[PDB]
Amino acid sequence: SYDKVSQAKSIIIGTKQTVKALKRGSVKEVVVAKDADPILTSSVVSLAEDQGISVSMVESMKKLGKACGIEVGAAAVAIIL
RNA sequence: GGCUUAUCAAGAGAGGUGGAGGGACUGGCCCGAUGAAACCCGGCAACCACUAGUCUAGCGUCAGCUUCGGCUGACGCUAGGCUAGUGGUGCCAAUUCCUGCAGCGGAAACGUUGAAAGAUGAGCCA
Ligand SMILES: C[S@@+](CC[C@H](N)C(=O)[O-])C[C@H]1O[C@@H](n2cnc3c(N)ncnc32)[C@H](O)[C@@H]1O
Ligand SMILES: [Mg+2]
Ligand SMILES: [Mg+2]
Ligand SMILES: [Mg+2]
Ligand SMILES: [Mg+2]
Ligand SMILES: [Mg+2]
Ligand SMILES: [Mg+2]
Ligand SMILES: [Mg+2]
Ligand SMILES: [Mg+2]
Ligand SMILES: [Mg+2]
Ligand SMILES: [Mg+2]
Ligand SMILES: [Mg+2]
Ligand SMILES: [Mg+2]
Ligand SMILES: [Mg+2]
Repeated sequence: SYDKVSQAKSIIIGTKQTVKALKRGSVKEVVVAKDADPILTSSVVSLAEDQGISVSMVESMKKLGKACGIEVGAAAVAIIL
């Protein structure tokens, strides 16, 4: 649901900075795009699942970025709340 | 900050940190969360100073040679070029990424001349 993202108050964009947000429990939910390189995605589904944080999935990384205000596409987005 | 001048069609880490924009302006078109700027490391390059080493020439002192005018050698100095380090910069996607004023070749794509406007160094002025 790109809506949940386009509606979220605060959020982090991109894999690196998200994994970093997961590493401090500030994250409420995590959205990751299927079409993105798996080596990059599974990186977050693991840290996410292992922590017991909900993980949602969206078809495109180019639409995900659009939902964040970025103009280039994001592999994953953390929702800080 | 400005003026003068030189250069700008090559080269340079799938890097660390970092977090949202960058490519001067211009109209584009590129680059960016698969990570922009900045900082650091690393590299390219050789513009300024210095340090050597190297080559060249004139010159000198000694030394051989002399087909006797003159060559050759070491060494020293002066001068210059090259390379290698220091220190100072600069630079590390797309020709100065393309257009910006005026032309050139070509059938077009494309290539290209000079400016304009920038960028960097050096020397002055602030
Ligand atoms: C295009 S500009 C800038 C070049 C840039 N610094 C480079 O290394 O690619 C060319 C001028 O930069 C100056 N410059 C300063 N540092 C330089 C360097 N390391 N290598 C070449 N040029 C340099 C020179 O005066 C030269 O004429
Ligand atoms: Mg100023
Ligand atoms: Mg000016
Ligand atoms: Mg030219
Ligand atoms: Mg980088
Ligand atoms: Mg911040
Ligand atoms: Mg990074
Ligand atoms: Mg050499
Ligand atoms: Mg680099
Ligand atoms: Mg024209
Ligand atoms: Mg013509
Ligand atoms: Mg056309
Ligand atoms: Mg043209
Ligand atoms: Mg000019």
